[PDB]
Amino acid sequence: DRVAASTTTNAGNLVQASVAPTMPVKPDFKNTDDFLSMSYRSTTAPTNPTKMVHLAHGTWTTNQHRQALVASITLLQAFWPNQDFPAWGQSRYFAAVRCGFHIQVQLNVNIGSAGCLIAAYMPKTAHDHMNTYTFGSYTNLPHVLMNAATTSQADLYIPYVFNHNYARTDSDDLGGIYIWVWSALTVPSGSPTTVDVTIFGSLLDLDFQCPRPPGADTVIYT
Amino acid sequence: DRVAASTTTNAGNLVQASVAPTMPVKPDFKNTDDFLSMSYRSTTAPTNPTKMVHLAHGTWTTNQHRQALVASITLLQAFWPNQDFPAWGQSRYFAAVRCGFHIQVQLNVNIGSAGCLIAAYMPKTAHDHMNTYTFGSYTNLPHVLMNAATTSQADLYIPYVFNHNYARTDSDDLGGIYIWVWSALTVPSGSPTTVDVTIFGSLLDLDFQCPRPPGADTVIYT
Amino acid sequence: SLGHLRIDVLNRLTYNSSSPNAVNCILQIKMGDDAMFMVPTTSNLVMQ
Amino acid sequence: SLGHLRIDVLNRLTYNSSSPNAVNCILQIKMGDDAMFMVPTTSNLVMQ
Amino acid sequence: NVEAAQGEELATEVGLRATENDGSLSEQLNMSQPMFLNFKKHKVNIYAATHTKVDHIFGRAWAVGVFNTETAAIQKFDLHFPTSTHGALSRFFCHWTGELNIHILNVSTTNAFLKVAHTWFGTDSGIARTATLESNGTMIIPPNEQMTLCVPYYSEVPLRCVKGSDRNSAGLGSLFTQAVGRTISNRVQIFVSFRCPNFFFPLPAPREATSA
Repeated sequence: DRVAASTTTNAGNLVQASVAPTMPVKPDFKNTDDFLSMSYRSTTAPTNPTKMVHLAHGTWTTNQHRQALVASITLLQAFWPNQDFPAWGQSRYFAAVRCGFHIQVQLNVNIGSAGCLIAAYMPKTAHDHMNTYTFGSYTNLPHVLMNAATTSQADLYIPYVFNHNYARTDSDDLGGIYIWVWSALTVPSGSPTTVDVTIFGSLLDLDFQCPRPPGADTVIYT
Repeated sequence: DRVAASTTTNAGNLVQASVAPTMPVKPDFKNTDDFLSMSYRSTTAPTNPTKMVHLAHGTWTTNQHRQALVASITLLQAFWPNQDFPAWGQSRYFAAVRCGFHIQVQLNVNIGSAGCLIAAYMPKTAHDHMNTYTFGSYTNLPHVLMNAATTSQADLYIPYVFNHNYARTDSDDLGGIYIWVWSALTVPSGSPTTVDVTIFGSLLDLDFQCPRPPGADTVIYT
Repeated sequence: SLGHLRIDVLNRLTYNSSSPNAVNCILQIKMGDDAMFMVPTTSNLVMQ
Repeated sequence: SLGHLRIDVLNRLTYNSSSPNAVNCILQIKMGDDAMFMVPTTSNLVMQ
Repeated sequence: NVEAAQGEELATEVGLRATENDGSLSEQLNMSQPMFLNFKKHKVNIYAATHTKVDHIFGRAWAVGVFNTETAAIQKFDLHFPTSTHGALSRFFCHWTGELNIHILNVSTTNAFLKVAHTWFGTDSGIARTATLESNGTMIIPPNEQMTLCVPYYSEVPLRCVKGSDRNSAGLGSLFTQAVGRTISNRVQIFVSFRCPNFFFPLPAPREATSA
């Protein structure tokens, strides 16, 4: 009949006049199941939000000139805009993100077409103003050029880059990848005009902090 | 320009005609932030659903006789009936539960009252029928008696016990804790009549498996 | 049911003048490495 | 002036039926390995 | 397993504490604050120096008083402990002893020398000692110029108390000045900064006075 404390993750329990616990006869608390009824690895559940997901496809046609914008992605708000995405449910609690980013631009061009899209990365405080930047210089950014011919995929890794130490989930704070027309495509006839572009993203180095009520926004850095 | 494969958790990506990846100049991909803007441990997020939560309080008065039921908890459906609970968001994806259980029955009796409630544990296939069981024998179950006087808290640990190997989240499959009146309470005057009972639960040995669409149910064992 | 498999378009087929308009595809279920079968039993079917 | 660069045809573009008629090209000036800059000085331009 | 933790001995660590037994008030300083499964207590120094340390914080001076002086007559100017500034952080302590800097700033339209002298005892030591301030530690300040001169601690009371306004032992001093060189509109501004202060004994946090 003494003081018993109990602590799990955030919550904690300080009890007085405790009673010794009970357990069923011959208990076995080993978590894993052997033999296995599931082939998956038991670390799946926490790992799951890291899964790579289709993101914001766009359609790039003839008519669009240079400097035009094919598609747009707001980076940090991109992985859970809806309830459908895997990282949503667990991001609907914790209010901050230290996470790094992995985005793989998928593209398919029918052989015999020529032109280029550029996949760049613009952080938020940069993204605030397009009007300042010369177009010819966008290659200063972390980026990858994509040739129509002989490029299936463009793999670019983005480390966390932002002013404040931690960034708010529900906002745009990480900025986002914007895909621009480096040169117009050239189509011989007959060919399908629209060349579909799908930005197939991912996420790595998962982090969350600073609990909040499920639906409510909270200010942190400002 | 070769074959590049990419695999994270469940998803995987098989690319042809790949391009070597890019990264910003002098990248540092170390996840943690030193110095720290947050005192929390970075393992918080996956651990979070294990947090102990208030569960289904009940009110035990004079009038209720013996064998009466103070409060009822359906074990596995108990930790995420609503969106508010911490384990909900991450259980709204994965469809199976191997998890073990930790439940601490909280109770407060004004000194000078006498009586007992019993905290038992009934698995589902047992719970199907109350009518079969003699009351005087419920102590065969894994349980803890609770004396009115000199018991603050009752700590009982329940290992996973169920027919099928894995159990469905959204259902009652683990059965549940039911709290019964072992003897009527005896109140001198004046005293508050109602003695409030709150079952303050928790969860341990977290497990999830078998992905499903977010809102849809899926059969597994039956 | 063993569950759905869905096949959708990330990027539409891009056809050339020297290239076909639409392609024909085929699904095949290969049984796994570790797959056991159990407890033999008769069925009502004939010739199989 | 830093001097002309001229771009002329040795062999005309040969286009196929499945191939584009004319291609779009781009020049880029990358600064060299050893290139120093000297003696900083103001200018009349704004925002640059 | 990983998530859960248990008692019953260490419930002290999880934050249950009896306030009725505090030991000494300073014994609470040694107390290890409670922590759950996940919290990381780490002392992270962003700056090499510490702004929290007593030595550093009162290094920054603070402005007490401004007055123009058109008259060669000796000026009585009394120094209270700081109010309405970061100096008011010193309001937690009664007893204080240490030498203190005085930064005076001379502004003269017409060229004028001005003199500074400090006396811990007031105008009256029981005799009028203000007859001439030359002998009491005078330090002469050139026109349109300023100096850092610091005053040593001379007091018949080993410990000054911050709170009280009583001229005898309470104040941190009383400041004397006079202009020379037949001038007017010689304006001064004077700054007081402590050096290696010693603060003794605490007090509760003082009320903000709206009514004064």
